[PDB]
Amino acid sequence: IIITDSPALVSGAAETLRHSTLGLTTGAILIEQNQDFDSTVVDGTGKQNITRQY
Amino acid sequence: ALSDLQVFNDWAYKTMSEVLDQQVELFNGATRGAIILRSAGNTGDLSEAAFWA
Amino acid sequence: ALSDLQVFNDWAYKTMSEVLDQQVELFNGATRGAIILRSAGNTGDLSEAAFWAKIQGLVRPRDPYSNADVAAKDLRQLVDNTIKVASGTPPINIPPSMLRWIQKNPQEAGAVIGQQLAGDTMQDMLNNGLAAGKAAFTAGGAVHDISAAGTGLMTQRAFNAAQRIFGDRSTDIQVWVSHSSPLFDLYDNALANAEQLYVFGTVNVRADAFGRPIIITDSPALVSGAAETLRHSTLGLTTGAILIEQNQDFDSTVVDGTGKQNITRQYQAEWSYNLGVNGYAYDIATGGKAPNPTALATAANWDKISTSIKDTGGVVLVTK
Repeated sequence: IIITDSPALVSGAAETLRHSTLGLTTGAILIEQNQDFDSTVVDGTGKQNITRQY
Repeated sequence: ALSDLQVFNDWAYKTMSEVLDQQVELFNGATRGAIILRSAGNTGDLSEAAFWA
Repeated sequence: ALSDLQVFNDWAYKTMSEVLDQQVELFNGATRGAIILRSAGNTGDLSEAAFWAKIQGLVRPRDPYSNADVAAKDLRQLVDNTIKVASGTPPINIPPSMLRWIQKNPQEAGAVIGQQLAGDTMQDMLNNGLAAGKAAFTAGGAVHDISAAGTGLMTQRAFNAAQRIFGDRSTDIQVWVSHSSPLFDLYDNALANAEQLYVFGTVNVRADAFGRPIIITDSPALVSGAAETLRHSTLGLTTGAILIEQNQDFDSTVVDGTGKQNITRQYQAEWSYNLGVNGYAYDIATGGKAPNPTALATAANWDKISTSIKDTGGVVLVTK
């Protein structure tokens, strides 16, 4: 019984609180990471302080 | 008199940070292959595969 | 030459640009250690320092032929702080186009900005330190106003009256930071009359009758008002009277932009200096003037913890 605190497995609250346990076969869920990461850091000018964002 | 003194208190900044709160090791062997985690990059929004009915 | 030949007036681009127009060389030796420019890293809005307090009556007359009970005494510790003043540079349009047009590199523009800032940065530090100086000295009560007295113009006598506050610390006084205007009025008076008759006129090229050199500067921190309300301020700083701990937190950015005829490039710089210890033991009241000062927060809200006014270093002289 794999255990994880996943929000996808809880809904409702108090009397409406329900829990979903899913039993999987081999290869039931496939996540193919597209290895396509795009990261950038942009700075800014014209403010009391330099503005850097991620 | 300690009261007549100026008490300073150790100040510091931990170099680490909280990263998560949920066990997310649920891939491949972790799920006996139930949830597969591959690094397969594919083109377009859909990767369809037709099979005989 | 002549019309037949062609004259080509030669030309050049000067590497050195105009830096400043105000005397800002008032640091360390230039001011006899009155104002100290130090480089250190300070964390937080300010930096506190706790020094043990002086014990009053620490030495007592002793009688070997007697043994009477002597009152006990306790130790105390005073704490002075050092506020952090932040200064920045507005966006500077530095498009590469203009540089390339006259065959120059944008780097050259960056170097010019840096060489102008070098002087403008020390100017702000000095002006703010001078403003904090008057504020701390007004708060401490070491003020002498001759403006109401007679013409209110500065005289050699004013120096003695101002230094009188520090009885034995009068000699410890290093220089007399003042404005150019009151200095001219001082000499004008002596040059007009009573030179080597009432006052020691032009005792030195620019010093007081006690030898302390007078370092004049066109600092706004030393002029307040106009016409009849115009008043001048002269600081009799002692050694270590002012301390400028320039924090090594200088930052800068080069943000270029598109969407225009030519690449729009800008330059913004930011830095901070722990300006504090405005006197042996003067503590700025950050709680009453916010954590980050804006050169106006001081408002003479500095606190004095020194047991004696002589301990604290620096006196303010106010003249018309």
